[PDB]
Amino acid sequence: ALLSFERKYRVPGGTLVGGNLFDFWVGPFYVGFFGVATFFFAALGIILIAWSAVLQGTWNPQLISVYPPALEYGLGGAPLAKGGLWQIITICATGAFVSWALREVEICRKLGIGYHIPFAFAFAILAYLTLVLFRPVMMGAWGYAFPYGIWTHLDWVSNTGYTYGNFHYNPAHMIAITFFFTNALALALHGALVLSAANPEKGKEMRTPDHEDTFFRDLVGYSIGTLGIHRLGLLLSLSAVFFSALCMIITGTIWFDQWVDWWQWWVKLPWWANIPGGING
Amino acid sequence: AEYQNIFTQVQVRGPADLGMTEDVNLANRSGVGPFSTLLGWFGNAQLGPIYLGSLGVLSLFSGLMWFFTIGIWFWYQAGWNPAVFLRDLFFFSLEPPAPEYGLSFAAPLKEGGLWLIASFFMFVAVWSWWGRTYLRAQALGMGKHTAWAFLSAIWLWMVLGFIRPILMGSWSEAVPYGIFSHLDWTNNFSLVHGNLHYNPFHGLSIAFLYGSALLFAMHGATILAVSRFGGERELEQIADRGTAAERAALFWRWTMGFNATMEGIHRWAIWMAVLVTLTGGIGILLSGTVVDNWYVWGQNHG
Amino acid sequence: NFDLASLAIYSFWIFLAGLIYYLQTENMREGYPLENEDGTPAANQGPFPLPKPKTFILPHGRGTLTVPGPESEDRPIALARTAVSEGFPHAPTGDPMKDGVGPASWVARRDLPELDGHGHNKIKPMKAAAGFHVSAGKNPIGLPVRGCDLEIAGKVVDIWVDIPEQMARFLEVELKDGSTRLLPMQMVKVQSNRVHVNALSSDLFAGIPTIKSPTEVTLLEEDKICGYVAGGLMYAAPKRK
Ligand code: BCL
Ligand code: BCL
Ligand code: BCL
Ligand code: BCL
Ligand SMILES: CC[C@H]1c2cc3[nH]c4c(c3C)C(=O)[C@H](C(=O)OC)c4c3nc(cc4[nH]c(cc(n2)[C@@H]1C)c(C(C)=O)c4C)[C@@H](C)[C@@H]3CCC(=O)OC/C=C(\C)CCC[C@H](C)CCC[C@H](C)CCCC(C)C
Ligand SMILES: CC[C@H]1c2cc3[nH]c4c(c3C)C(=O)[C@H](C(=O)OC)c4c3nc(cc4[nH]c(cc(n2)[C@@H]1C)c(C(C)=O)c4C)[C@@H](C)[C@@H]3CCC(=O)OC/C=C(\C)CCC[C@H](C)CCC[C@H](C)CCCC(C)C
Ligand SMILES: COC1=C(OC)C(=O)C(C/C=C(\C)CC/C=C(\C)CC/C=C(\C)CC/C=C(\C)CC/C=C(\C)CC/C=C(\C)CC/C=C(/C)CC/C=C(\C)CC/C=C(/C)CCC=C(C)C)=C(C)C1=O
Ligand SMILES: COC(C)(C)C(=O)C/C=C(\C)CC/C=C(\C)CC/C=C(\C)CCCC/C(C)=C/CC[C@H](C)CC/C=C(\C)CCC=C(C)C
Ligand SMILES: CCCCCCCC/C=C/CCCCCCCC(=O)OC[C@@H](O)COP(=O)(O)O
Ligand SMILES: CCCCCCCC/C=C/CCCCCCCC(=O)OC[C@@H](O)COP(=O)(O)O
Ligand SMILES: CCCCCCCC/C=C\CCCCCCCC(=O)OC[C@H](O)CO
Ligand SMILES: CCCCCCCCCCCC[N+](C)(C)[O-]
Ligand SMILES: CCCCCCCCCCCC[N+](C)(C)[O-]
Ligand SMILES: CCCCCCCCCCCC[N+](C)(C)[O-]
Ligand SMILES: [Fe+3]
Repeated sequence: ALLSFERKYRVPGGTLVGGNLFDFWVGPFYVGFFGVATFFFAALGIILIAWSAVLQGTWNPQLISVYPPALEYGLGGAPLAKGGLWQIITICATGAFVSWALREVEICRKLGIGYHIPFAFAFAILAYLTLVLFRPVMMGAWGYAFPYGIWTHLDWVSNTGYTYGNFHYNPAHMIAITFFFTNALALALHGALVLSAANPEKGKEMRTPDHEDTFFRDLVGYSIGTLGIHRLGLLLSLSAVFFSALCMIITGTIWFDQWVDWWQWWVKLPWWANIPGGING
Repeated sequence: AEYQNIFTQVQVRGPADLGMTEDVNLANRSGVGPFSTLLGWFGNAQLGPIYLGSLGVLSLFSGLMWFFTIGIWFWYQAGWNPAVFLRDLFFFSLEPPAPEYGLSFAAPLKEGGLWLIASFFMFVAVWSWWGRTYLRAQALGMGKHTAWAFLSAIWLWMVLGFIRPILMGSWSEAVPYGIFSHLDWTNNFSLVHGNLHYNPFHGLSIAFLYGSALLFAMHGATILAVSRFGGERELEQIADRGTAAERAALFWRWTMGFNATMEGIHRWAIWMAVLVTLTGGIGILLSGTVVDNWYVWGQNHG
Repeated sequence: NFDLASLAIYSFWIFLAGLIYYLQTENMREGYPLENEDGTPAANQGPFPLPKPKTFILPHGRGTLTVPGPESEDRPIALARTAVSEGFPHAPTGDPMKDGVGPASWVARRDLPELDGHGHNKIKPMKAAAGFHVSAGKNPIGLPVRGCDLEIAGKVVDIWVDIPEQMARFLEVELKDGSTRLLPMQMVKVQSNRVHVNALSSDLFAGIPTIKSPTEVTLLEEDKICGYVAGGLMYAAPKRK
C-alpha cells in the first residue's frame, strides 16, 4: 500500500550496489542491497543475544546482559560465553548500523534529496564506536566497553563516571551537556513556534512566517529564520554528540585523575594561588 | 563539492523588516538594530527590534537584581579582592539556609537570608518572563504553544527550588547559586536518593533528552535535504503540500515504515522536548517525599 | 508495594500510549487513506484511524484547507507498473524529466506566488526589490553557468530573493536563445569565475520549466523548476563525467 502521493516517486534507480537486483519495497520499507545487509546483521546479532540469554539462564529482557571480555583478555578474542558473543554482536551491530546509513543514502538518491540525514546518523554511529571500539582499543582492552543490558549498561556509566570522581567536572562533558540542553530548548521553541503560527488563536487566519519572525524579535530581539533554525538544530544535536565522543575518548587515555583537578589549574596560577581568602585560600 | 546549505554562499541584504503589527502595542517596540554579516552566514543578519513593555522591564529588573545579589555575595566571599574574585569565580556559592532554619524567613542575611532574597528576585523574573511569552503571542494572534512549552521547563525549576524544599520542610534542600556548587548539589542528590539512574522518571527524562537530539538531528537534516525544493517554508507547505514535504515523508516511510507531515513533525518535536522536564520534574518531586532510595524501590517493584 | 511513585509511573505510561496514538493520527492528515498501486483504496489501513478533519483559514483571501480531505494528484502521472504484485518500481513511460516523475516530480501546488504577511509576493528578482543587493560572498551576476558536462549553459543575470528572509533563492540564468530560467540556490556552487551546476548538463537547461511572468514565480512553477533540477542527479548521470 502507498500514500496517495507516493506512486510517482517509486521509480527504479539510485542504488549503490547490486543494480536493480534489490530495488524494491516490502510494504512501506525500501529494501536495496543494504536492506538485505541490515536484515542479515540484525538477525544474526539478535540470534546471538538469544544464545547469550540461554547461557545466562533468563528470558527476562530486564536481566539479559551480554558482557564484554574480562580486562585480562586485552584486545584478543574471547570464548563465546566469556565475551566472545559480545564481540561478535558488536560486529553485527556495527554492520547493521552502517548498512542502515548506506540504505538511507540509496533512499536519498532515489528521491533526489540531500544526504544530510545519513551524514547526521553517522555521528551517532561514531559515538557508539567511540565507546565500544576506539576507547577500548586505546585503553588496551575490550573489557572497557559497555555491556549490552538494559540496566547493566547504566551501571557501567555510573562505575565509569565515578572512576574519575564527579564526572560533571569533565570540561568536554560540560560542553556536551550544554549542547544537549540547548538542543532540547531549541526543539521545544521551534515546535511551539511553527505550531503557534499554523494553529493561531481561535477566530484567526493562519499566521505567516513573518509572524514567527516578529514573535521571536519581540520576545528576544532576534529571529534566526526558517532556514537558520533547521541548520541550528542539526548543529546543536551533532555538536552534543561530538563533544560526548570527545569527553570519553580522552578519559582513561590522556586523563587519568579526578576530573575536578583539571580546574585546579586556574585556581593555582602563581599570581593568585597564595592570596588569602576566597574559597581556595 | 556539492553544496550542502549549511552556510550561506551569497548573502543578500535589503531594507530592515519592521515586522507584523497586528495588536502589538508599538509604543513598547524598540527601533531596528544593525545587521550582522557574521550571523548572516548561518541565519538572518538583522538584529532587533525588541519588545519592551511592563512585564519585560519588570523581568529584566528582577533578573538583574537576582544576578547582582549573587554577584555581591561573591564579591564578599572574595574579600572584595578582584583577583580572588576571578580566581574562585566558579567556586563561590550563595547557599540556602541551613536545615535548622526550616522554611523560616528569619535566617541571618549571611547564613541563607541572601539566598531567599535572590530566589525572590529569580521567582519574579521567570514568572514575568512567562507572562511575556504568552502576551507576545497573543498580541500577534498566535497560538500559545511557546508559553505552554515554557511552563514545562518552569515546572522542573519550581520543583527544584520551591515545591520540593517546601514539602521536605526546609529551604536547605534547594539548589545553591554557584557554578560548581550546583553540580555538587546534583551529584549529592543522586547519592542521597539511592541512585537516580533507578528513578524511572529520570530514565524517561533521559530518553526524551536523547530523543530530542535524535529528532532535531532527523528533522534539521530532513529540511536541509529538501531545502532544494523550498522545504524550510514549512507554513506554506502545511497550507499547500509540495514535493519537499512529500519527499521528506517518503524518505522516512521508506526508511522506518512510517512518517510525519509538515505540521505533525512539529507536534512530535514539541512533545519530545516538553516531556524532558515534565518527567524530570515528577521524578525530582517524588524523591525524598515519597521514595528515599530509588534502587531499593525498583528492586521491590520489578 | 504500590505507592504514589508506582501509581505515577503506570499512569505516565498510559498517558504516553495515548499521546503516541494522538501524534500518529495527527501525522495522517496528508497521504491517507493508503492506496493500492492502481490508485484504488487499500484494504489494509493499519491500526490507527484516520484523523477527523481540521480546517486552516488561509490569509489573503486564499480560501480554506481541510485535512484530511479527498486526495488526488491533480496531474497525469506517466509511469507504468513493472510487476503484477506489489512492491516493485513503476517505470517512466516517457521522458521522466519532462513528465515530472521520480526524483523529477512536482506537486500540483497553487498556481499563485507565496505571499508575505503583508500580502506581497515573497520572492522577487533583485531588479524589482528596492535596495536589495549582494552584501557578502561572491556576487554571481554576470558569471557563466556550467553544467555537469563542463560546458557553459548561460550566464547569471539576476538573483531572485526571498524578501522577508533576506535570502537568495534562485539564480536567473540567460540561455543562448535569450530566454531565462530559474536555478535553485541550493543546487548551485558559486565559484570565483563561474556558477557550477552538478545536477544538469548544459543541454538540459532549456528544458527547465519556464515562468509565465518575468517578475514573479508561482508555487506551482517553483515545484516544477525545483523538481526538474533535482531530477537531473538521476537522469543526467549518463553525462556526468
Ligand atoms: C538538571 C540537573 C541540575 C543541573 C545540572 C547541570 C550539569 C550536570 C551541567 C549543567 C550546566 C549548566 N547549567 Mg545546571 N543544572 C540544574 C539547574 C540549572 C539552572 C536552573 C534555573 O535550575 C540554571 C540557570 C543552570 C545553569 C547552567 C549553566 C551554568 C550550564 C549550561 C546550561 C544550559 O545549557 O542551558 C541551556 C540554555 C541556554 C543556552 C540559554 C542561555 C543560558 C545561560 C548562559 C545560563 C546562565 C546561568 C548563570 C547566570 C551563569 C553565570 C556565569 C558567570 C558566572 C557570570 N542549571 C539542575 C539543578 N547543569 C553544564 C555546565 O557547563 O556546567 C558548568 C553542565 O555540565
Ligand atoms: C554517575 C554517572 C556520571 C556520568 C558519566 C558518564 C559516562 C561514563 C558517559 C557519559 C556520557 C554522557 N553524559 Mg554524563 N554522567 C553523569 C551525569 C550527566 C548529566 C547530569 C544532568 O547530571 C547529564 C545531562 C549527562 C550527559 C551526558 C551526555 C553528554 C553523554 C550521553 C549522550 C551520548 O553520548 O550520546 C551518544 C549516543 C549514542 C552512543 C547512541 C548510539 C545509537 C546507535 C548508533 C544506534 C542504536 C540503534 C538501536 C540498537 C536500534 C534498536 C531497535 C529500533 C529502536 C527499532 N551526564 C554523572 C556525573 N556520562 C556518555 C558519553 O559521552 O558517551 C559518548 C558516557 O559514556
Ligand atoms: C548514550 C550514553 C550511554 C548510555 C546511557 C544511558 C542512560 C544514563 C540511560 C539510558 C537509557 C536507555 N538507553 Mg542507553 N546509553 C548508551 C548506549 C545505548 C545504545 C547504544 C547501542 O549505543 C542503546 C540502543 C541504548 C538504549 C537505551 C534504552 C534502553 C533507554 C532509552 C534510550 C532512548 O530513548 O534514547 C533516545 C532514543 C529514542 C527515543 C528512540 C528509540 C530508542 C529505543 C528505546 C531503543 C531500544 C533498545 C533495545 C531495548 C535494545 C536493543 C534492541 C534489540 C536487541 C533489537 N543505549 C551509552 C552506553 N542510556 C535510559 C534508561 O531508562 O535506561 C534503562 C537511561 O536512563
Ligand atoms: C551524579 C549525577 C546523577 C544525576 C543527577 C540528576 C539530578 C539531581 C537531576 C538530573 C536531571 C536530569 N538528568 Mg541526571 N544524573 C545522573 C546521570 C545522568 C545521565 C547519564 C549519562 O548517566 C544523563 C544523560 C542524565 C540526564 C538528565 C536529564 C535528562 C535531566 C535534566 C533535564 C533538563 O533539561 O534539565 C535542565 C533544565 C532545567 C533545569 C530547567 C530550567 C528552567 C528555568 C526556568 C530556566 C531559568 C533561567 C535563568 C533565569 C537564567 C537566565 C539566563 C538568561 C539566559 C539570560 N543524567 C547521575 C546518576 N540528574 C534532573 C531531572 O529532571 O531529574 C529527574 C535533575 O534535577
Ligand atoms: C547524532 C545525534 C542523535 C542521533 C541521530 C540520528 N539517529 C538516527 C538517525 C539520526 C539522524 C537516523 O537516520 C536513524 C533512524 O532511522 O532514525 C529513525 C537513527 C537511529 N537512532 C536509533 C537509536 C538511538 N539513537 C540515539 C541517539 C542519537 N541519534 C543522537 C543523540 C540513541 C541514544 C541512546 O541516545 C538511540 C537508542 C534508531 C531508532 C535508529 C537506527 C536504527 C538502526 O540502526 O537500525 C538498524 C539496526 C537494527 C534494526 C537492530 C540492530 C540490532 C543489533 C545487531 C543487536 C543489538 C546491539 C546493541 C548494541 C545492544 C544495545 C543494548 C542496550 C540496552 C544498551
Ligand atoms: C522544554 C524544556 C527545555 C526548555 C524550554 C523553554 N525554555 C524557555 C522557553 C521554553 C519553551 C521559553 O519560552 C523561554 C524563552 O524565552 O526562550 C527564548 C525559556 C528560557 N529558558 C532559558 C534558560 C534555560 N532553559 C533551560 C532548559 C530548558 N528550557 C529545557 C531543556 C536551561 C537549562 C539549565 O538547561 C536554561 C538556563 C532562558 C533563555 C529563557 C527564560 C528567560 C527568563 O525567565 O528570564 C528571566 C531573567 C531575565 C529577563 C534577566 C536575567 C539577567 C541575566 C542573568 C544576566 C545579566 C547580564 C549582563 C552580563 C549584565 C549585567 C549589567 C547590566 C546593567 C548591563
Ligand atoms: C518534515 O519532514 C519530516 C517528515 O516527514 C514529513 C518525517 O517523517 C520525519 C520523521 C520523524 C517522525 C515520523 C517522528 C517520529 C520519530 C521518532 C520519535 C524517532 C524515533 C523513531 C523510532 C523509535 C522508530 C524506529 C523504527 C525503525 C528503526 C524501523 C525498523 C523497525 C522494524 C522493521 C520492526 C521492529 C524491529 C525488529 C523486531 C528488529 C529489527 C529487525 C531486522 C532483522 C532488521 C529490519 C531491517 C529493515 C526494516 C530494513 C530492510 C527492510 C526489509 C523489509 C528487509 C527484508 C528484505 C528481504 C527480502 C530480506 C522527519 C524527521 C521530518 O523532518
Ligand atoms: C562584576 O560583578 C557583578 C557584581 C557586577 C556581578 O553581577 C557578578 C555576577 C555573578 C558572578 C553572577 C554569578 C551567578 C551564578 C553563578 C548563578 C548560577 C545559578 C545556577 C547555576 C542556578 C542553579 C539552579 C537554581 C534554581 C533551581 C533555582 C530555583 C529558584 C526557585 C524556584 C525560586 C523559589 C523562590 C523562593 C524560595 C522565594 C519565595 C518568594 C515568593 C514570592 C514565593
Ligand atoms: C502533578 C504532575 C503534573 C504536572 C504539573 C504541571 C506541569 C506544567 C506543564 C504543563 C504541560 C506541558 C506543556 C503542554 C504541551 C505543549 C503545548 C501544547 O502542545 O499544547 C498547547 C496547545 O493546546 C496550544 O495552546 P492554545 O493556543 O491556547 O490552544
Ligand atoms: C492506543 C490508545 C491508548 C489510549 C490510552 C488512554 C488515553 C490516555 C490519555 C492520553 C492522551 C493525551 C493526548 C494529549 C493531546 C493534547 C492535544 C492538544 O493540546 O489539543 C489538541 C490539539 O490538536 C490542539 O492544539 P493546536 O491545534 O496546536 O492549537
Ligand atoms: C536587541 C538585539 C538582541 C539580540 C539577542 C539575541 C538572543 C538570542 C536569540 C535567538 C537565538 C536563536 C533562537 C533559536 C530558537 C528559535 C525558535 C525558532 O523556530 O525560530 C525560527 C525562526 O526564527 C523563524 O521561523
Ligand atoms: C526585595 C526583597 C524581597 C524580600 C523577600 C525575601 C525575604 C528574605 C528575608 C531575609 C531575612 C533577613 N532578616 C533580616 C530577617 O534576617
Ligand atoms: C495541553 C495542556 C497540558 C497537557 C497535559 C500534560 C500533563 C500530563 C502528565 C501526565 C500525568 C502522569 N502523572 C505522573 C502526573 O501521573
Ligand atoms: C517510541 C516512539 C516511536 C513511535 C512509533 C509510532 C509507530 C506508528 C507506526 C504507524 C504505521 C503507519 N502505517 C504504515 C500504517 O501507515
Ligand atoms: Fe521545522
